[PDB]
Amino acid sequence: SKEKFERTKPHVNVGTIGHVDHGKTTLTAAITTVLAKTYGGAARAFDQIDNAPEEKARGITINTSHVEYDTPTRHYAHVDCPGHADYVKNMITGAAQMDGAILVVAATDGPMPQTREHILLGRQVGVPYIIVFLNKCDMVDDEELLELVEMEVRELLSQYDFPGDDTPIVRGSALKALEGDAEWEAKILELAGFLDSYIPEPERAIDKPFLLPIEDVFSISGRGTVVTGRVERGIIKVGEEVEIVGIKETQKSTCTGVEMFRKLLDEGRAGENVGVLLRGIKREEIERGQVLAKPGTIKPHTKFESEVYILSKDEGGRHTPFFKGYRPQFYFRTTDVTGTIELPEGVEMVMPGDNIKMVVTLIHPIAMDDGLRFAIREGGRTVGAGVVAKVL
Amino acid sequence: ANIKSAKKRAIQSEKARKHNASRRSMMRTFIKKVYAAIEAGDKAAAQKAFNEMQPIVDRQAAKGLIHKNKAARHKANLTAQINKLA
Amino acid sequence: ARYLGPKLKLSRREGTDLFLKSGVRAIDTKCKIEQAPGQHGARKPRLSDYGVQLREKQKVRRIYGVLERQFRNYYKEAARLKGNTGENLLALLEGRLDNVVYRMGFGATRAEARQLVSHKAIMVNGRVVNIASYQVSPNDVVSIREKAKKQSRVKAALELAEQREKPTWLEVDAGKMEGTFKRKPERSDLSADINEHLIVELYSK
RNA sequence: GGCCCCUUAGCUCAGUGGUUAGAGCAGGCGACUCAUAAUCGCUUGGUCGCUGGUUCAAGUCCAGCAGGGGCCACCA
RNA sequence: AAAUUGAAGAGUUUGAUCAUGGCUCAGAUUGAACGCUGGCGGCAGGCCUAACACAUGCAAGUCGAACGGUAACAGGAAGAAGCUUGCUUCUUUGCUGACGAGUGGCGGACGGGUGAGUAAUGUCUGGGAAACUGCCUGAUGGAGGGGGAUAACUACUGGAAACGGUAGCUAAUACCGCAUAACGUCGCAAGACCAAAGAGGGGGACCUUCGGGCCUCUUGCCAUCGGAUGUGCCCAGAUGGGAUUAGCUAGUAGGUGGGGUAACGGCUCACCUAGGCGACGAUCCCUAGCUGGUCUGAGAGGAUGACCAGCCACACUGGAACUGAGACACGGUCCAGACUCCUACGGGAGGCAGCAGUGGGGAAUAUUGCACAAUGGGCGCAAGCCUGAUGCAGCCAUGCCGCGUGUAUGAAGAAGGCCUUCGGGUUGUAAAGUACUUUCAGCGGGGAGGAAGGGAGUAAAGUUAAUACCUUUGCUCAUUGACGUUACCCGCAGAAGAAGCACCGGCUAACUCCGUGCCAGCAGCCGCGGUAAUACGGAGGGUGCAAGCGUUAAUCGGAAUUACUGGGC
Ligand SMILES: Nc1nc2c(ncn2[C@@H]2O[C@H](COP(=O)(O)OP(=O)(O)CP(=O)(O)O)[C@@H](O)[C@H]2O)c(=O)[nH]1
Ligand SMILES: *C(=O)[C@@H](N)[C@@H](C)CC
Ligand SMILES: [Mg+2]
Ligand SMILES: [Mg+2]
Ligand SMILES: [Mg+2]
Ligand SMILES: [Mg+2]
Ligand SMILES: [Mg+2]
Ligand SMILES: [Mg+2]
Ligand SMILES: [Mg+2]
Ligand SMILES: [Mg+2]
Ligand SMILES: [Mg+2]
Ligand SMILES: [Mg+2]
Ligand SMILES: [Mg+2]
Ligand SMILES: [Mg+2]
Ligand SMILES: [Mg+2]
Ligand SMILES: [Mg+2]
Ligand SMILES: [Mg+2]
Ligand SMILES: [Mg+2]
Ligand SMILES: [Mg+2]
Ligand SMILES: [Mg+2]
Ligand SMILES: [Mg+2]
Ligand SMILES: [Mg+2]
Ligand SMILES: [Mg+2]
Ligand SMILES: [Mg+2]
Ligand SMILES: [Mg+2]
Ligand SMILES: [Mg+2]
Ligand SMILES: [Mg+2]
Ligand SMILES: [Mg+2]
Ligand SMILES: [Mg+2]
Ligand SMILES: [Mg+2]
Ligand SMILES: [Mg+2]
Ligand SMILES: [Mg+2]
Ligand SMILES: [Mg+2]
Ligand SMILES: [Mg+2]
Ligand SMILES: [Mg+2]
Ligand SMILES: [Mg+2]
Ligand SMILES: [Mg+2]
Ligand SMILES: [Mg+2]
Ligand SMILES: [Mg+2]
Ligand SMILES: [Mg+2]
Ligand SMILES: [Mg+2]
Ligand SMILES: [Mg+2]
Ligand SMILES: [Mg+2]
Ligand SMILES: [Mg+2]
Ligand SMILES: [Mg+2]
Ligand SMILES: [Mg+2]
Ligand SMILES: [Mg+2]
Ligand SMILES: [Mg+2]
Ligand SMILES: [Mg+2]
Ligand SMILES: [Mg+2]
Ligand SMILES: [Mg+2]
Ligand SMILES: [Mg+2]
Ligand SMILES: [Mg+2]
Ligand SMILES: [Mg+2]
Ligand SMILES: [Mg+2]
Ligand SMILES: [Mg+2]
Ligand SMILES: [Mg+2]
Ligand SMILES: [Mg+2]
Ligand SMILES: [Mg+2]
Ligand SMILES: [Mg+2]
Ligand SMILES: [Mg+2]
Ligand SMILES: [Mg+2]
Ligand SMILES: [Mg+2]
Ligand SMILES: [Mg+2]
Ligand SMILES: [Mg+2]
Ligand SMILES: [Mg+2]
Ligand SMILES: [Mg+2]
Ligand SMILES: [Mg+2]
Ligand SMILES: [Mg+2]
Ligand SMILES: [Mg+2]
Ligand SMILES: [Mg+2]
Ligand SMILES: [Mg+2]
Ligand SMILES: [Mg+2]
Ligand SMILES: [Mg+2]
Ligand SMILES: [Mg+2]
Repeated sequence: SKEKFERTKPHVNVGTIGHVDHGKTTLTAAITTVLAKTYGGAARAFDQIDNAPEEKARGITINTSHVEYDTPTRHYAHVDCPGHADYVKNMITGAAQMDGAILVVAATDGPMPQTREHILLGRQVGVPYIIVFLNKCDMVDDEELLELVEMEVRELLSQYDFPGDDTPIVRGSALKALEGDAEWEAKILELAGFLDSYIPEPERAIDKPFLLPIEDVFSISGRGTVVTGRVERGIIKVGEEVEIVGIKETQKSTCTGVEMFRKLLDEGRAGENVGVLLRGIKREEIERGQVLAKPGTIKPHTKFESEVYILSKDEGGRHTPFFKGYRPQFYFRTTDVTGTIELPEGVEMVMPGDNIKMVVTLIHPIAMDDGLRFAIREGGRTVGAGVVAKVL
Repeated sequence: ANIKSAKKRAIQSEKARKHNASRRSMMRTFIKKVYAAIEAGDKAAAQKAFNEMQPIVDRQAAKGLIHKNKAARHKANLTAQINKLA
Repeated sequence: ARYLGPKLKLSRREGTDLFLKSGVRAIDTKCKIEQAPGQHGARKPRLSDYGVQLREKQKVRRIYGVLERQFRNYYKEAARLKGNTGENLLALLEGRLDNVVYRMGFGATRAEARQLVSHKAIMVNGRVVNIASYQVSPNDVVSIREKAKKQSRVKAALELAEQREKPTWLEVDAGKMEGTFKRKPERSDLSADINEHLIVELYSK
């Protein structure tokens, strides 16, 4: 064996979104290929990402995938997300840790239903910035319908409060860039430059109690259970003692190893995407959605009241009110839980697009504190978002 | 062998085996020469074969290849049978 | 590992004063000694042999403030010795440190002496001993450390002590605050209100 | 993480969108008994697993979830 | 002096009785597990099941004072820039300390793990004769003179790798004859035969090609006979169950001769005789490591073999030998098999029942830690190097033991719960209020023992030609601790940070109110519940234990209920 990971540049998290078959995985491979060719050592091929057998058979993406690269100013961890309407939970889990996304739109198709759905979910989850990349420009050679696609993308972005008239758009083709055509390879570097310039340096809070949301669990032969995720705040050191707080009953453990892209570390700070090795934990004792925290800092709760907004038409939303006994799903961090609703006394019918003070009870406890943001969804439809007000 | 002291022992043991085999072969050759001379029936040939044999077993015992009791056993048996015949 | 509840209840249930308060006041003004504790107090039992043996054992244990495991160890020791089991058991209870500290008028109660011994205020032969069950041998000198000669508790206890029958096996000097054994007490030196044969019959079942 | 099955009264089961969702075995009350079984006279019952859509009309048609069963992956 | 002080019953068959005879309870113990609860410390213990399959890092090396040598390092020397004229740079040199690889010696057969197989080829108690034995130790002797090779190295060359091949050259305590030989071996005697190796320190005088000879000291080398330690072999007695297993045996029992072994022997062969074992249990089947000891019991007995110590057997499965004083060899070799791998497709590699760790099985069992400071072990003259043995630390109320969670006073017999004969009773000196204390936990400051030795110098006595080297005895001078922020002591603030579980019909310590109504439910055994339940569920009160308390599983006792002590038809 194992080498060591050295810290020399600011670290950023990015990823890809868009409609199905618009060229996300091809772009993900092309970026690493071109950058490693100029400088670096990534060289991560196409079948090295879509590696599971069902992915290779049906030729799609089911999971999310992590790659790494670096321009001589930054160090990027990149997340590739699925694009199908019935893999949305994985995309939400992946996009909950984005510092900024890349929206892939094919010039042949234009914006599509999944493009709009991804834009809306990026709004409701809290992605700060979006870069647009226009793909398959080798196919379309006309310079008139490209204007139409660019315009439509612009008002689609603007309708969801993203800055439309100011966001940058890049033309190119990922297939030709990956093959090796020197003409199209310049567009990859233009995208990299915009990625270096448009996205500022975010703030990392490293003076707070440690907290890590769990998103994926592995069993490493000879070593044990490993949990991966992005450190929300604080610092974790090898030998320190941690608490597994979540929808089961609370557990105690110790940290015995930290790694980042299979490279040995000694402590992980805020903003990194690391795997932590626990001591004496079985693999069915743990699961996605729990929290790995400093002991005696955060606590689980089930019943709480909140302030919330409901979406409307031309936004997905609902075309019908709801009443008592309503049971939608609430998304917290990297988790979704069904909950029962209680409206305030009076105001029974709920208009599609108003604010409201509601009380809700969950079926499982969640590590919770005031001022926590969440989303509300059911049946493939996003319906609103709220802020945890008071916890009982 | 995965320790850098057993490999040397293996090499040395193989060499020592190859060394001991020839000495044992020669000693057995002379012993069976005496036995054949007895079997034929002549008495002088057996006596001279025994006189040629005796130093070989003495020296080979002295070098650690066999034991003193083995050499004494060979000498005793051969002397008894040689003096038995006429 | 100590009893920290109401104390007059124990004497009420045993139907006999256990010397478990200071003695400044007659216990008639403090509790209704004639009644057993609780709602069904005036009611009377008809004890069996098990009941009387158990009550006797509990009374001795509450007098000396010892729990069941260590009392059982005391009985095993006394049975191992050469003599009478009851005599050995009573002499063995009479030799622990806090009982001796109380018995020569340094604490008002056994819990007083317990806290005096536990808080490093007592020496045996010029050495600090911090343990209550410490067996004390003949010709030992028990004293209060110089640092602890200024509390009012000790002289209040000393003034409560001389209005009580003097033990015949301890020698005490109140001015210097010293005490010395001569030897262990005999059966005739202790109260005859205790039948140890019930103890033996309970533990030698 | 992915895919596929089941959930009608206390129990075992009918019921293919037209408006009090039914059958049997069990159960409830009154007369007799200290109380029952048996004999006589009257009989009440469901969150159609939950939430939301489509339809004039939903147990039935369309989605998400809860509980249980069965196949298949991924390995800082 | 002492080494002993030892034996208890109860419930349940009947309308009631006496007997017989089973079932159940009161005690002690555990490698325990589960439920509820949980302050600190000392000493111990911790995969009983799958002898299942195992990623990664460690668990066995050392000697230059046996040897040729120089890959690395540092010194010394000779040429060598520059100036602070040689300050500083570079190059050639095994000349010195040291030392990677190579020949040689010793160790790797010890130490550590596991209990699969094994009813006797094993273990325990007591005896015997036909044998070997490294290192350690005693006595008496010897220690002369020659030879031919080879690794490393040089040149060429095969292969992906592991690993080879061809040709030159060299050293030794590596290897092989000769000489000499006795108390050694063979033989009645006469006679015949067998071995060996050098290195290290110092030096006055004498010859030195001037390397050494010479003197002295230390350690090693060969033979023979002893001692001590270890190992091989033989005999007798004892060491589970089944007769619904009664017959078993052909190298089988004995004899003669040849061979074999360190040694006796059917150990092995050829031939001769017809024997050998068995109801005192042979043969066959099932289960199982043995002991000192451990639990229980008044004793006699019964059950058992986890930790510690003695013995045995095994090392992925099945066979076999080689090297050696010792192995048919846990981290060695060869062959075959099933699995897991690398490959350029020709061929290669592996074995956690060592210490940590993973998956799986289970009701259930721990850290991929620190140090060689102490004891012990391997090599070395020593300094020293190696040691998952060992010494310590982490986790776990698993067990035993110790301590704490305050102490005295306090009637208004307060509020509030509960019962009530509506008068009162009870929780209860309990609480509050008042006055004291500071153990343990928290903070700051001091501070033992585990350490003996090893190094340098000096002095004296030994030795000898020698005041030199070496050895022994004293003294002096600087140092060696993983645990570790040690045990312990001193100070500071403040009652401040610290109590639960089972039970209350009889057996068996401890009683009332409400709800329900043979329903919901309880139960170790007798047995409760059908509309006035001390037995169900809640509440108030009480009893027993206590950082633990209950339940389940397992053994002995009670059981004189397998009866020898000690019963019956
Ligand atoms: N001509 C052309 N073809 C392209 C380009 N990018 C992708 N493709 C083609 O589209 C096919 C699918 O593209 P892919 O990158 O898998 O799309 P995707 O977004 O990952 C689909 P999913 O949402 O399931 O992950 C590829 O096989 C590739 O040949 C492009 O820039 N030009
Ligand atoms: C591995 O643990 C790390 N490189 C990623 C996978 C964590 C999201
Ligand atoms: Mg398409
Ligand atoms: Mg397309
Ligand atoms: Mg994709
Ligand atoms: Mg497709
Ligand atoms: Mg299309
Ligand atoms: Mg000769
Ligand atoms: Mg205790
Ligand atoms: Mg009637
Ligand atoms: Mg009966
Ligand atoms: Mg009856
Ligand atoms: Mg019975
Ligand atoms: Mg019992
Ligand atoms: Mg428990
Ligand atoms: Mg195991
Ligand atoms: Mg085992
Ligand atoms: Mg070397
Ligand atoms: Mg061990
Ligand atoms: Mg061993
Ligand atoms: Mg076994
Ligand atoms: Mg054992
Ligand atoms: Mg035997
Ligand atoms: Mg030569
Ligand atoms: Mg030659
Ligand atoms: Mg030569
Ligand atoms: Mg001899
Ligand atoms: Mg002889
Ligand atoms: Mg002779
Ligand atoms: Mg002679
Ligand atoms: Mg001769
Ligand atoms: Mg000779
Ligand atoms: Mg010679
Ligand atoms: Mg010698
Ligand atoms: Mg010798
Ligand atoms: Mg010899
Ligand atoms: Mg001997
Ligand atoms: Mg012996
Ligand atoms: Mg024969
Ligand atoms: Mg013979
Ligand atoms: Mg013979
Ligand atoms: Mg067995
Ligand atoms: Mg023994
Ligand atoms: Mg008995
Ligand atoms: Mg005993
Ligand atoms: Mg044992
Ligand atoms: Mg056991
Ligand atoms: Mg064991
Ligand atoms: Mg083996
Ligand atoms: Mg195996
Ligand atoms: Mg194995
Ligand atoms: Mg084998
Ligand atoms: Mg041999
Ligand atoms: Mg031996
Ligand atoms: Mg070995
Ligand atoms: Mg061994
Ligand atoms: Mg091994
Ligand atoms: Mg292990
Ligand atoms: Mg093994
Ligand atoms: Mg399991
Ligand atoms: Mg389990
Ligand atoms: Mg370690
Ligand atoms: Mg090592
Ligand atoms: Mg160990
Ligand atoms: Mg403890
Ligand atoms: Mg430390
Ligand atoms: Mg009673
Ligand atoms: Mg009960
Ligand atoms: Mg009632
Ligand atoms: Mg009644
Ligand atoms: Mg029992
Ligand atoms: Mg008996
Ligand atoms: Mg019994
Ligand atoms: Mg009899
Ligand atoms: Mg009888």
